[PDB]
Amino acid sequence: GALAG
Amino acid sequence: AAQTNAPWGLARISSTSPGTSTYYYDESAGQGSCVYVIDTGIEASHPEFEGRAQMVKTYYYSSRDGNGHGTHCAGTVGSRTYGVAKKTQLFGVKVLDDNGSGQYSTIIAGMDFVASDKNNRNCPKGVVASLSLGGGYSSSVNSAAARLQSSGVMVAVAAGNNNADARNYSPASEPSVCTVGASDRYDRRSSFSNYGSVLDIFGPGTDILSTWIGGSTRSISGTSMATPHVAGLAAYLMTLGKTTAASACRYIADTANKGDLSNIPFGTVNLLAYNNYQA
Ligand SMILES: [Ca+2]
Repeated sequence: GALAG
Repeated sequence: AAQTNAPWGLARISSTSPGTSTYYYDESAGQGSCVYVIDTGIEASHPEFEGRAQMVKTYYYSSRDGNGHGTHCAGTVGSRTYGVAKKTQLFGVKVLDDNGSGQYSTIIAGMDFVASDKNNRNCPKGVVASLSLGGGYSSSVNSAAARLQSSGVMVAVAAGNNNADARNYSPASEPSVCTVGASDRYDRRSSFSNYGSVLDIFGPGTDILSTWIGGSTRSISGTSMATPHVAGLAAYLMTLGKTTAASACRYIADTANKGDLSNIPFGTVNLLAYNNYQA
């Protein structure tokens, strides 16, 4: 992810 | 089988073109497969799961989803109305707190847990794990995702929502798993979706209607929403015997709609998850 949704 | 007036995302994954409203799928519907949703938990009592969902592990005071995110993702995997694989078994692993946050050590433990726990479960058609989470690059987080995949679980992870190269994010940047970007109903890359060479596939991620806590529904956006579309599709395809956990990501990429998306930067795959259903 990252911010992931 | 056909679901009329389906959420746009479900319709999209069963069509070669945007703008349709029917979700076409094989009636087997992922029966015999199992999907672990590693998130804020799952409201297992929601009528939409029809008793096919259960919490198996929490890393917090309760196993309850006090957030909604996990329930929403689980819904896109396998709820009756909003799910890709409508007869799959759902297992909830709560590694994120009710604010949607979690430490890397906990997320890793959750992945290691799934690798072991699957050996205790009856999942004849195969096992999938859906990880709609992430943060900054971590070799240890990447390693944990790699282990889970290696253990024989189809791992799908969100690319992230920073409109940046996913190489700087984990577990998105782990090459061995299935890294999922997001698209909208007009076949554009979602404005927030991460991109880059590490992406394997795109799924519907903008304005996704699914289940929510308190027995409700809502529409939200993110690569978090695209990931369960791919995870559900994997479970669906494994049940049909078309692919295995080891090669599902490759098979999905191979059989995807190609070149349909706009606003894809050079070096990023132009591939959209597609079920190839023919009655
Ligand atoms: Ca990959």
